[PDB]
Amino acid sequence: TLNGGITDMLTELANFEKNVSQAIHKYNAYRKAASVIAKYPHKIKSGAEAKKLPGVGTKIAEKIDEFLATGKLRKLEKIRQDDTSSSINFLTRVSGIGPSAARKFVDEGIKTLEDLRKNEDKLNHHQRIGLKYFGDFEKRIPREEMLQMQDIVLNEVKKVDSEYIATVCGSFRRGAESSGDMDVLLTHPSFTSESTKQPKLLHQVVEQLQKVHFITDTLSKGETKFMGVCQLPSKNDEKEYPHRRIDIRLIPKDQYYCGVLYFTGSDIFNKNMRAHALEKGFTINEYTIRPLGVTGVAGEPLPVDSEKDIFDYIQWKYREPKDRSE
DNA sequence: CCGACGGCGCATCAGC
DNA sequence: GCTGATGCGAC
DNA sequence: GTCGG
Ligand SMILES: Nc1ccn([C@H]2C[C@H](O)[C@@H](COP(=O)(O)OP(=O)(O)CP(=O)(O)O)O2)c(=O)n1
Ligand SMILES: [Cl-]
Ligand SMILES: [Cl-]
Ligand SMILES: [Mg+2]
Ligand SMILES: [Mg+2]
Ligand code: NA
Ligand code: NA
Repeated sequence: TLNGGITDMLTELANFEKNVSQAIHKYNAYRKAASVIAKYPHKIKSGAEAKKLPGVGTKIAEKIDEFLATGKLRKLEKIRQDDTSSSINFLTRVSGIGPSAARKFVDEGIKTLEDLRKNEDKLNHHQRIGLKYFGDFEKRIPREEMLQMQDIVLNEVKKVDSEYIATVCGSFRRGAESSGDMDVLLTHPSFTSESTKQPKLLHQVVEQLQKVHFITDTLSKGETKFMGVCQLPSKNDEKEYPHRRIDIRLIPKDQYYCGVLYFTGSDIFNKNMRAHALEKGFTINEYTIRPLGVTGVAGEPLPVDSEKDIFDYIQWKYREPKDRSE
C-alpha cells in the first residue's frame, strides 16, 4: 500500500480490459505493471520514475502522472459511469460468469443480482452455485480458519488412505495472512507418470470430504482436478462459517515438485518464471521441466528432486514461497 | 516496426 | 458417440 | 500495453 492508489488504478484498468474489452494481453500488461510497482520500495513521485520499472511503459507512465496530480483517472471515471461496462464488470464477479456470458446476459436485460436470481433457469450449474454464494466467495479466509480447514482435509485424507499426501498451496503456502480460497495438492503413490494403478483416487477423497459435510457443492470435477465449495463446522449456538471455494489438484507423485511449484504460485510469479525459462531454453508446466530444441519442440523431462532444481535449470536464485507473491 | 506474451483441466457445444 | 474449438478459471 | 531484437 506504499503505492496503493496507483496499483488500485492499474488493477481496475486490468479488470476493464479483461471483462469488457476482452483484451487479455492488456489485462496481463496492467497486472504486470501493478505487480512491479507493488513491490517497488519507494513512494512513486512521477510517471517518469515508474517508467524505469520493467513493465511500465509510456501509456501507464502518463496515467500515473494524471493520477498523482488529480488523484484520479478520467478514463476510469467515465468507465464507472458507463452502464454497460458497470454491468459487465459486476456480472463477471459471479463465479462461472466470464466476460462472454456477462455481455450476453447484459444483451438479454439480465444486469443485476436480482436479475440473476429471477433467471436461475438461464444459468449453468457452476453459475448457479456462484450466484448462491456470491457474498461468501468475496470474503477472505483468515489464516486461522485456513489452519482449521487444513487440519480437517489432511486428517480426512489420512482416513481414506494413509499413503495420500495433501499439501495446501496457493497464497496459504506463500504465508498469506488471508486467502481467497483453499488450494490442495494431492498425491498418492499409486498415481505416477508411469501408471495409474488405482482408479477413483480423487473421487474417494472428494467423497470422504462430502461425507463429513466439509465439501458442500461441486463446480467441476474430473480425474485430476476438483473445483468446489466447502464449509467449516460451527459449534452449538454459533453462527455458521461462510462457504469457501476449494480447489484440489491430483498430481503424479513423481512430479510433486513441479506440481507444488505451479500450485504455490502466484500466477504472475508463474508467468514470470515460465517466460524466463523460455528465454533460457526450457519450458515448465505443473508436471515437468523440459528443454527446447532448436526446433522449439520440447525434449524429454529433466530430472527434478526439489523445487530448487527447477530454479537452478533456469539460472535463478531460489525463492522461498513467501517471496513469490508477485 | 512487430511478433510474442505460460500453460493446462473441466464444461459445453458445433460438426460429423 | 468422438474430436476439436471455446469459455472459464484470479486467467 | 510493453518489450526485445
Ligand atoms: N492464471 C493462473 C492462476 C493460478 N495459477 C496457479 C498459481 C496459484 O497460486 C495457484 C492457485 O490458484 P488461486 O486462484 O487459488 O490463486 P492464489 O495464489 O491462491 C490467490 P487466492 O488466495 O486464492 O485468492 O494456481 C496459475 O498458475 N495461473
Ligand atoms: Cl489484448
Ligand atoms: Cl509434461
Ligand atoms: Mg488460492
Ligand atoms: Mg484456487
Ligand atoms: Na519500464
Ligand atoms: Na466470474
